[PDB]
Amino acid sequence: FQSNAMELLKHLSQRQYIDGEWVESANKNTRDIINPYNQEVIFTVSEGTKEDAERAILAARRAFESGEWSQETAETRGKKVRAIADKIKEHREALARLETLDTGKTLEESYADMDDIHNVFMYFAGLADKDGGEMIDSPIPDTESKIVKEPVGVVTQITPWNYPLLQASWKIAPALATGCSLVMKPSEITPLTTIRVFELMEEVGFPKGTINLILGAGSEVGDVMSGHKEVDLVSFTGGIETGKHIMKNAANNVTNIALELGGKNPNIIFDDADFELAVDQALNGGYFHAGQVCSAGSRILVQNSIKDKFEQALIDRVKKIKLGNGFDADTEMGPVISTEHRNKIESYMDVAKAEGATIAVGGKRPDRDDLKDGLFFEPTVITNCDTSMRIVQEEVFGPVVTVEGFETEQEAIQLANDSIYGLAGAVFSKDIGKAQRVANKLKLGTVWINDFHPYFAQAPWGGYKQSGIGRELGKEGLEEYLVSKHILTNTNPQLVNWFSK
Amino acid sequence: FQSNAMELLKHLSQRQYIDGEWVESANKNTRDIINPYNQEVIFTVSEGTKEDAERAILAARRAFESGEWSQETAETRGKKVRAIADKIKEHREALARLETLDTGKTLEESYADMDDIHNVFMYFAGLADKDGGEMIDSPIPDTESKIVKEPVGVVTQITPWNYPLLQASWKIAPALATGCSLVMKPSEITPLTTIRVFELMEEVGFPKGTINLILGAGSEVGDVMSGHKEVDLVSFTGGIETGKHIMKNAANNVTNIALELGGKNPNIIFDDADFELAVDQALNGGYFHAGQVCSAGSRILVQNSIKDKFEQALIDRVKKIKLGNGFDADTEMGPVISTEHRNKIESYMDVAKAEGATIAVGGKRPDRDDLKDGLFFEPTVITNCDTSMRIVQEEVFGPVVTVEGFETEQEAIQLANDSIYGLAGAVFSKDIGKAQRVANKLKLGTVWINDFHPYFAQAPWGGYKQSGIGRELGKEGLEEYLVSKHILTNTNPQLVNWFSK
Amino acid sequence: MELLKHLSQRQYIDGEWVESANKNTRDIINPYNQEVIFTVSEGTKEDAERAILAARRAFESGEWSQETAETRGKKVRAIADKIKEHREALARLETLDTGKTLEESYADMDDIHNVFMYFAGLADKDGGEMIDSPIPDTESKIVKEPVGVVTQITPWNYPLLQASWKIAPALATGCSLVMKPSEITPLTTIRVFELMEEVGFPKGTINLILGAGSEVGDVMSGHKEVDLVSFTGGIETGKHIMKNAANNVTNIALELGGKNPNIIFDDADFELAVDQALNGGYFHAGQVCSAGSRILVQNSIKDKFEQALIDRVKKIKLGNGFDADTEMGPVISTEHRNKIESYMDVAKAEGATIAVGGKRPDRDDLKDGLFFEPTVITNCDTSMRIVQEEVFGPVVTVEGFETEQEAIQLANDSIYGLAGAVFSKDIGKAQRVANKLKLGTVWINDFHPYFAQAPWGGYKQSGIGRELGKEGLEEYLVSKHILTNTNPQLVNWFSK
Amino acid sequence: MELLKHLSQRQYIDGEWVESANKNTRDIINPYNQEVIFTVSEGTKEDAERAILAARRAFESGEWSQETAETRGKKVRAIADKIKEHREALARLETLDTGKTLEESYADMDDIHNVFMYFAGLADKDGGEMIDSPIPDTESKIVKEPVGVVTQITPWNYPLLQASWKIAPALATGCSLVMKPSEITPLTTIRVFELMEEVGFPKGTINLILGAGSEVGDVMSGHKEVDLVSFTGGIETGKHIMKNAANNVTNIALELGGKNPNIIFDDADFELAVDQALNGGYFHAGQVCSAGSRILVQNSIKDKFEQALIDRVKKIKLGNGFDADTEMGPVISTEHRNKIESYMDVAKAEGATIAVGGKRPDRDDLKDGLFFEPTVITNCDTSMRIVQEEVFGPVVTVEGFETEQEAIQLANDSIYGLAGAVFSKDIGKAQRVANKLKLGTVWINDFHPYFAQAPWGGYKQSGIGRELGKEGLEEYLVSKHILTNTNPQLVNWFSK
Ligand code: NA
Ligand code: NA
Ligand code: NA
Ligand code: NA
Ligand code: NA
Ligand code: NA
Ligand code: NA
Ligand code: NA
Repeated sequence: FQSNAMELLKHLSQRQYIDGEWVESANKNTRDIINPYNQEVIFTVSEGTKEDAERAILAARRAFESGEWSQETAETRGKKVRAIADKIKEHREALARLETLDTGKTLEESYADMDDIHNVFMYFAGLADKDGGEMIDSPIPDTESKIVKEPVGVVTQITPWNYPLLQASWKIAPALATGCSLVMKPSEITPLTTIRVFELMEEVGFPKGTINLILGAGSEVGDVMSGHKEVDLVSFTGGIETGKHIMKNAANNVTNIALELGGKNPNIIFDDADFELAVDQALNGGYFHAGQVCSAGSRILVQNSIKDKFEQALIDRVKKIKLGNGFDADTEMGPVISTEHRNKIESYMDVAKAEGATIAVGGKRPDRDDLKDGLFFEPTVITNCDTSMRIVQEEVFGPVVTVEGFETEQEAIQLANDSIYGLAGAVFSKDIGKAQRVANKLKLGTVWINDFHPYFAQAPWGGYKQSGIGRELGKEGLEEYLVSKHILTNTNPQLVNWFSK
Repeated sequence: FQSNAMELLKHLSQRQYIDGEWVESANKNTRDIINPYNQEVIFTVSEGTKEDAERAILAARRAFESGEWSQETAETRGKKVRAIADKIKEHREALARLETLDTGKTLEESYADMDDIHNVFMYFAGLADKDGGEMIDSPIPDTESKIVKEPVGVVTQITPWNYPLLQASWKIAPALATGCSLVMKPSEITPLTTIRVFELMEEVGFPKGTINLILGAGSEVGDVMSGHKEVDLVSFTGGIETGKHIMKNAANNVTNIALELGGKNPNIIFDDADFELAVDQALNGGYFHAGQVCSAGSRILVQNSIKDKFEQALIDRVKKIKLGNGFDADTEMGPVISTEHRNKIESYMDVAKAEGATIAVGGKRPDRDDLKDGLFFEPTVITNCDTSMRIVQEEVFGPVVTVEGFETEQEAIQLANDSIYGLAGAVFSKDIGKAQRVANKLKLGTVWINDFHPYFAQAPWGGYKQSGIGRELGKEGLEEYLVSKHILTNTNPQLVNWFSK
Repeated sequence: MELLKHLSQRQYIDGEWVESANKNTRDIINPYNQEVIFTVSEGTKEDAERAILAARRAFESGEWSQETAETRGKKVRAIADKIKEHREALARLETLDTGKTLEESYADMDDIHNVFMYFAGLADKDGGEMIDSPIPDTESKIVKEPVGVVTQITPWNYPLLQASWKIAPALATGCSLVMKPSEITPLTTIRVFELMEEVGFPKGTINLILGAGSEVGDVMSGHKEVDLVSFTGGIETGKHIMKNAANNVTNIALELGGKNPNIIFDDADFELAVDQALNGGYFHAGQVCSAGSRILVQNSIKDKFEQALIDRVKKIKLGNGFDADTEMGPVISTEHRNKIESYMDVAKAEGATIAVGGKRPDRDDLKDGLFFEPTVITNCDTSMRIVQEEVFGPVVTVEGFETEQEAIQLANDSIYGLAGAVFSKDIGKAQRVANKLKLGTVWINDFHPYFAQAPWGGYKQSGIGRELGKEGLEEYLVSKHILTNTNPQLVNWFSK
Repeated sequence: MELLKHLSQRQYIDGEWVESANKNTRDIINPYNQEVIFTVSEGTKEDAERAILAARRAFESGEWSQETAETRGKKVRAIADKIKEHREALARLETLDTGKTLEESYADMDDIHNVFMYFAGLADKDGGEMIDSPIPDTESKIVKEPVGVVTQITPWNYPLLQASWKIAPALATGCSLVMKPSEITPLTTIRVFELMEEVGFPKGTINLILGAGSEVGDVMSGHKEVDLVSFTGGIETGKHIMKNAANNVTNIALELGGKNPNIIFDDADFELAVDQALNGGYFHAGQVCSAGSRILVQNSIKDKFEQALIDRVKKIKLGNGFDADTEMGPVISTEHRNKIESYMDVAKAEGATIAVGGKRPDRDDLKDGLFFEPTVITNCDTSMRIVQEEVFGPVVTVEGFETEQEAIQLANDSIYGLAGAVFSKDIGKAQRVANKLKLGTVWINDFHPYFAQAPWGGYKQSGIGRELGKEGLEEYLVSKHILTNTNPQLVNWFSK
């Protein structure tokens, strides 16, 4: 099943890309990369050092100052970003396969990511030359005032394992479109598609040092990427505790930060929702990508009048979800990403039971022989819980949902907002007026009305509260990579003569 | 001279303003406030505790959630902000006097601040109802996509002693215009105008808890203001080390931060500049507000061909600068702000000499009997220095300039950018083309061509590098107080049927 | 009424109150009783020519055009405060001149205050753009400048309101203007010009021409020094104005009213729909731009709806706008009332039914005024002239529809495209309908609202351009692309 | 030239290549030698009527108008790539039809590629706005919709370039269009329509009408189903078009050329100014929209400047646009050349001096073509018809000025307002001048540049509206304010 993807690795680079060259780690260290479907070592790549990271940041600064890219016309930068987009489409099949091999998600999930990635690059390619800044009506006579937008500078970018190429395209596109130099480091356990995308960008051609790729989770590599004085912006997508640590580091040089740290996304279902649609979308929110996608709906809030019927209907569908190899077209859910992540998920099951919650279905590794070698976990539904519980307040980022009941509209909103997170959520009801009222009160970066999962390049994505700082995608996403400069010219300068002559 | 201002204090409140009430500190502690012209204790105000700060933040959260202000129409919020602006103008004389009394700057400097403050409020009042968000052309058929702008939420705001009411208006105006609730804490040594502005805002009328005022530098008050979980944005203007500490704290709850930490602002003078203008503006950049204003030009870069002549002409003017009471119309420069700040300035003079720099004039406290009781420091020019020196790389924020020579345009730019700062700077030359080239290469939030000092509400202000994060003033400043929410409605929802039925 | 003893009677040209160049005057009438209440100057085309040339001179001097946007904003705001300050008197004068109820005039005054305040705050918010030039070593900018000299012609229904929509952005942007209100309703406009002089503007920046003199209209639309002609009024006059503006390739902005549909589905809040159908049809005797004369109601509830509407129409209280009990005043003039009567003759000839009203009220206290009964025409169809043509009177037609699709097809079957409503508790549907209607403004479960924050204007024959909002400000600006080559090199295309 | 054996000869209406309804045709000429090179259909007003009704039907079906903006963008991009792909052939065909040098045609092709690519990227970037409503419990939005059906008339100087300026935004926004190129220069337009069919659009979304048939122009400007008429060409035709559009209150966008000043101060880079004065006057034989026929030079260097310019003008190499040595081709047609000759007769009658040129070249190889010598007219003034009127030919006038102020006053003394330049090493001054010029585009130390990223169009009689940039996109959109009352309450104004 996976052997065609295994073939691709025969030609994939194993090294870092620093300052126009594929290089090993300064100490020759390496890391084994695994396929989560069978836990087999499938590739070995360089494990970079903090000096490698250092050298990349300084190369990115040197290229920035040269102006080769930063002072290129916006139109031409747009054409190059478009050329990356065209590469993604041209190598769509291989890229989708490489992503399924590395992360375990189904091939159709990977193809959908490859479509999004193409559109992300294409969107930024188009936006690149559309806004150079503003002319201001100066309140001072005989002055000309303008705001010019410049690339922010050297940017470090840390991407997560869920999921590599898609989140990388969110950061890379705007950075290249605006003229920044970047240093990217993907998750130590999933570097395959990122290494491939760097090979393709190298084919498109960028001046030396504009793009650099650091691999691994080496000692203090993160520190250097978040704390180096030549960095102007650190953009991190991943876990909350690392995110916080990254921000503390960025403070040492008063460096701009952008964070996206996941969330406990609510899926609110009223008793006047289209029922079968809500059940369908509750499965999709809970179990696409094994519940590991950023948009996952792990917190179901359902109105008390239909709660029992919704629970039975959901549980009945969950038992039919097909687990298996992501390359097998019959598979509906692949495995979770690592031993460590599967272990955290298991332990949250113990906490659930101990707290009084009911594991209504799932909650364990599956039996079947073809899944035994893999990092599989059964899709899980947890009932009879409430907001005071750890399993409701803490995000597990696995194929697991909790179900809480609510009596009124006001209670739904209150419960949905009762979390430290604020990334995304949905409201299901045929009463659109009501759904709009709810949407307006939810503290969430994105709200879906009668849908679940949609994100796209045209609109910004990001969190309120502990889910993040800043936005990716849209004009706002482009803005994270820009800095504003006010240039004021006194066209008729006269002596002030404040001080005695 | 100062007795009319002393009269105003007879009716000024001495307390904090928390949740619609003027209150003492929870432990009844107080702090003596000084006039830097004579070091006399002129007022005693409450010294708040961390619990006071806590209570204000929670009151601000409660008011935010009630919607009284946050859900008010933008137009009406604009009218109230306009009403504050009108108060400032109506009480312009008293406010200017109170500011000269507290900070020591000349009365004309204070009147100019009062004009700026009126225009800041008036600008935000006008901008308040001009942008509600965007409609997006959704890439998904039968979806409606919109971005709605909401107030960011609870905001804490820490203002500096240089200078109180002006920097406070930069933060307050956009916060009220967008519908946020705020908690402000001015510098412990200059709370007078801030207390007055709160009395005036109370007259305009805001729902209980929308605005709160905390006084002092109490134990952990800053920590609570920067680290409390109910805060959505911390905005701090002040010293670099406190700024960094504030950001590290804000990270504990992944809270948005906005910082403005001063700079080492360059004033580049070419040999084809209008000479007398450049000398005049070099004095203004170096010595307005005793060199303590955010826009101060402490780093003069002058072309080698006119360096000796520029130095003599500058030194000759510096000896004529009139020091004195800020209420005496003859005064051209008042005192520095505190014993501590004057001490730091003295010690930088020792470091200058030890490093080999020449104190060409000034560098000490003045003799005169009418200045003896005050915190006066002579306007100072430091020659024969270079970029490698601490006195050139570190900002003193006093009435002191350094003079370095440069041979070429390329050297001017290089030297000007050779600092950890990036707030503001100027270029003087009759060759406008050249001045534009230089302006485009300087890493600075604001660049003046043939001028020095101008900031205004219509344009954003803030720093590159260690001078800050974010912007104040302009549409950008308003944006710091807003959060974006993507609402996506599927107008024709259909079952996805990904999972087996 | 005492107000009139202090009000000027002259034109305002180049900083001076002046009579007509031939001393001609015109009598102004109170439609409530047809009494002459004031006499004002009736300008000549030479007066109009003189104001245009003055506006142009002031514009060129730069005193207003080169003033800082912030300061222009502060003066527009001072005008707004003067409106609020003189709110009562202004309301009374509008009611005297136009006949609408005192309450209608108060609401106008509140709107006018907000219109001026909106543009005052917008004045200094956009100077243009910096462009990222595709040519290396070039700087590219777009500067927004005031469009220049602007002529403004306002209608009689909301004289002061429509005036503020034009005056506010013109002043905010730095243009010089020449305004001419409806010849039958100049009072509040004269008064607002007094208020403006109190604020103080450079000579020629604002000018007021009065009347309907011979070729005054033509000079305002066809003079070569005009950069923009802004007209709100009748479609025939509008077309003529645009043809004239064409002689100098002059920018035009037109608002020509419309045949505005009121769509009522059977799942609408029934009582609400009846209430809003009345409001749509009869606020200001149906002479307001946002009036909903074309009612479309779903067949399932058509009979119930017609009966309820008609029963309510019979209770509408006609009377003096100054009396607290009046719910609808008289129509504006003899000619307009005659037009409304002609339109009733067309309805009859086409075979429609006058379910109620259709004539002048009989009552004694109403005898002397220009009153017309609120009227409902039933049993008509889209092919009839009374459905296709707008009368701008206290009259509504009622047609039925079977489906959503049929309601859209009928509502879009007219030459107009200004505004309309959809009433339905199914918000999903109301939105589908609103996205398909060719109207500048669509209301979902409401009727009439307009405000400074959002643009207003028509698709199709209801206009060209927009007023209010940022788009409204933009009619008064022009873009200039200044491109600077920072490293100019010889091209050497032609042999040396 | 071989290219022509494969090129269509018909119109393109409602997804089909069709002849004229009366089978009439017209002969197309190569201005280099006046040979008939192709024969195409000559449409009737009925054909035009049919395309409009087809564009309207397709627009209403929603196949293109309701397609996602992102997908519309991708198809506009595929058109752009087809331009680059067929760059050589297209350049050769433009040169064949218009006579300009192969190098001029290549630059056009590069520009056209960038125009399409710009709008392709702009398509999905702005859907409208959310408004913060001043009314509580209301949601207010402004949705931007395609304007509808658009008629587009392009000129003969840059047929394909001017076509791309109109086609690109129309397609990007979702409009349906009907285009009619200049009757004497249809070749590249026909070819671009073939390219578009290869990309594939819904039937009726694009339509091509050919010729100058009787009342074809009038139907394109006056038909009631048109929402926007976009015309680039002569000022008289433009005015007539606007008067016609007025009959249905139709939006107009006009670009009518101009009398573009080239201002040369005595502190300009002298050699640069001479070089750019030549370029401004004689690129495309001075028939391009951005041509600088009116030279204003400071008196201090006027004599030196005139002599240098004239000496260079004598060396300009006229010839076949396909030969690498040619620097200027022939003028477009017999009529236009005759107009240029008439204008030389006016210069003489007014007493001006033909310093050089002013007639047809005498040489053998040029005998058969529509050649006109590059010409310089000296000793003229602003009061003369030759200074005030534009000929769009290879001719420039030279006038002197004493001061900055006098240069501004002279440059603005014309009925036009399209583009101009200022040359001076004193950038401060050049900027003062540029801010005072009433021109849509001002170049500082350059001449000619225009690009997709910035708007282009005229003040005064040079146009209404703008093309290129965001403002260009906006002519093809219309705003709709949808206001939703989320808590509707009865008003109860009328007694229950
Ligand atoms: Na892996
Ligand atoms: Na946050
Ligand atoms: Na003090
Ligand atoms: Na920074
Ligand atoms: Na009516
Ligand atoms: Na129209
Ligand atoms: Na010409
Ligand atoms: Na015009």
